[PDB]
Amino acid sequence: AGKKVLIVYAHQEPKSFNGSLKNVAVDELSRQGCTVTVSDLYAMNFEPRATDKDITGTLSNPEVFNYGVETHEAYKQRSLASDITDEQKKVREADLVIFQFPLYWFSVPAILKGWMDRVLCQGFAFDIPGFYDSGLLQGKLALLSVTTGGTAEMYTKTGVNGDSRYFLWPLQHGTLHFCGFKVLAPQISFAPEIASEEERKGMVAAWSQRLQTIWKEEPIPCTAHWHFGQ
Amino acid sequence: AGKKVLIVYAHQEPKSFNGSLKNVAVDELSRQGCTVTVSDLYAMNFEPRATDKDITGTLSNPEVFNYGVETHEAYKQRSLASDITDEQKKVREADLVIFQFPLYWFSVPAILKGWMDRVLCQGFAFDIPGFYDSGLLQGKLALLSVTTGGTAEMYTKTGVNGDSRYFLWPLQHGTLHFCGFKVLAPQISFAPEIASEEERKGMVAAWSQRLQTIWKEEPIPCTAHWHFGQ
Ligand SMILES: Cc1cc2nc3c(=O)[nH]c(=O)nc-3n(C[C@H](O)[C@H](O)[C@H](O)COP(=O)(O)OP(=O)(O)OC[C@H]3O[C@@H](n4cnc5c(N)ncnc54)[C@H](O)[C@@H]3O)c2cc1C
Ligand SMILES: Cc1cc2nc3c(=O)[nH]c(=O)nc-3n(C[C@H](O)[C@H](O)[C@H](O)COP(=O)(O)OP(=O)(O)OC[C@H]3O[C@@H](n4cnc5c(N)ncnc54)[C@H](O)[C@@H]3O)c2cc1C
Ligand SMILES: COc1cccc2c1C(=O)c1c(O)c3c(c(O)c1C2=O)C[C@@](O)(C(=O)CO)C[C@@H]3O[C@H]1C[C@H](N)[C@H](O)[C@H](C)O1
Ligand SMILES: COc1cccc2c1C(=O)c1c(O)c3c(c(O)c1C2=O)C[C@@](O)(C(=O)CO)C[C@@H]3O[C@H]1C[C@H](N)[C@H](O)[C@H](C)O1
Ligand SMILES: [Zn+2]
Ligand SMILES: [Zn+2]
Repeated sequence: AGKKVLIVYAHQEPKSFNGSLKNVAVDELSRQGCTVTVSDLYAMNFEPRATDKDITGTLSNPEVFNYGVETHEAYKQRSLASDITDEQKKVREADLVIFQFPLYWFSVPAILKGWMDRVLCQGFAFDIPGFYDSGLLQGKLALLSVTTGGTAEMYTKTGVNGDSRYFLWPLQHGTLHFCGFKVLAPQISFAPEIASEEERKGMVAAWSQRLQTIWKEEPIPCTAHWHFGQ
Repeated sequence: AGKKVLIVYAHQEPKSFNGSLKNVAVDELSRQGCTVTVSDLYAMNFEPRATDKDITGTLSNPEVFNYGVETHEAYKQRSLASDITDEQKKVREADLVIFQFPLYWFSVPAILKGWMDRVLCQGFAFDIPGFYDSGLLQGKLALLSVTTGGTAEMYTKTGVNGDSRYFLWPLQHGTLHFCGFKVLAPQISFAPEIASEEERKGMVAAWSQRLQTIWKEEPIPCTAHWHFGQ
């Protein structure tokens, strides 16, 4: 069990709850002897915008810019911007990719959305054909570790926000599964801002605890039924 | 009449199918006598990252940075960065906000995600109280005009991508409904890229044609049931 983990981390403040979850991941995975890398997006001033700056070569059509076409061709030619290919190396080497982030509008913060848009390009993360179970990152695991303002009860079928799993669909299925990841069950730390000090440490320790045995876990069945029920 | 429309547009290429949909909207709504404003995020090099540059002057806590709180206060205290307040003014004035974008990872392109993250701050778009039915943008309509790479066949309950309504939930319900918008039926232009000019013109025309009677429309019931039910 010599494993490589990439944590893609998206919080502005090292002393945040997200920051603590990120750090206990690094501590506990390091302790196990795993190889660990963190992409700290805000600290890298990570570029989120999909633009023609992401290709440095001769464009396939320089008069009508098609991001998807130009990045696919640029990946094959190796003329992608280097901040993109630096992240791809990290992914390629990883056995597990953990995403650590606060929920922003039922989704990831824009800086991490940009990571997904720019890094997971055609040719690297998927092809046509070559997606979902035939996606190019098959054999890798991914895991969303999410924090929320709202409560667990708010994130139920009958609660105001609907079930937590509803908002996971575009990320777990439309992105990770599409790229061929197997998806481990999400870690959702609900409403730490509201929680007591003891409840906070508890949530942190539950994460650290889960990580002790993460390599023994099976992935979820990443299906409409899992996310939405019958 | 005197209706005000903001189009928030997220495409790199003026000649794109998205560009054409935005321009038809400008043309037809202008023709009707509406007041029309376009936020061209890519042309504006719109900042998507939520950072402490979003607050001008001195922060409520320069030691430990909490984006939500710092921007809550800054809105209340009129100290938000001008790119944000410029956008908020456009929204405040609008009766209808149309979002025009290609689908990126079952969601909006990161640059548009950044607009939602940074522009729809606490105190402007929502508060305790005032969310969902009572959110601070009540009285306004919102409409998502999405283009996809995938076919309508794939975006069904049993198709590989699941029902298009599944990916609408975080946008329509978690974001737009949450802020008080009444949400018009989405405009989904499926797989323009592989369609014939005959079918493309048809999609553009349905859009122009739909815009003729947009102000007569009923909002969808923006419910978990509308999105996931039978
Ligand atoms: C733009 C935006 C959009 C948002 N959209 C949504 C949304 O759609 N849905 C939703 O539910 N929420 C939403 N939120 C709220 C957001 O998800 C939460 O504020 C976020 O998840 C909280 O995590 P945090 O790291 O920022 O918390 P923090 O405020 O950093 O943490 C809470 C407390 O934990 C303490 N702490 C830190 N380390 C430890 C430690 N190791 N042990 C114990 N305590 C510790 C911190 O000091 C802090 O007091 C949004 C917020 C923003 C800004
Ligand atoms: C990072 C990334 C992530 C993506 N994720 C997804 C995803 O999760 N799911 C998914 O389904 N797809 C996804 N896509 C694909 C994407 O949604 C489609 O490529 C996009 O919607 C195509 O729209 P467009 O405006 O760019 O098309 P274009 O290529 O610009 O347009 C299609 C054709 O219509 C022509 N046209 C333009 N104007 C007119 C007109 N007025 N009348 C007639 N014809 C006209 C254009 O010239 C062009 O030839 C992703 C793409 C990228 C780059
Ligand atoms: C755009 O963000 C959202 C979008 C959709 C839903 C939501 C949110 C959201 O931000 C959010 C919250 O921030 C919070 C909650 C929440 O449900 C949501 C959403 O559902 C739960 C909460 O309000 C309580 O439990 C109150 O007792 C605490 C928390 O607020 C935090 C953040 C601020 N510091 C706030 O002033 C208060 C002190 O606690
Ligand atoms: C990260 O993007 C995605 C994420 C999840 C699902 C999807 C996509 C996606 O991009 C996507 C597509 O781009 C395309 C399709 C699609 O289903 C998806 C997703 O489901 C359908 C398509 O392949 C055909 O209908 C061909 O007959 C055309 C189209 O391909 C685009 C790009 C190809 N390189 C080629 O240029 C083709 C003409 O258009
Ligand atoms: Zn899946
Ligand atoms: Zn709703």
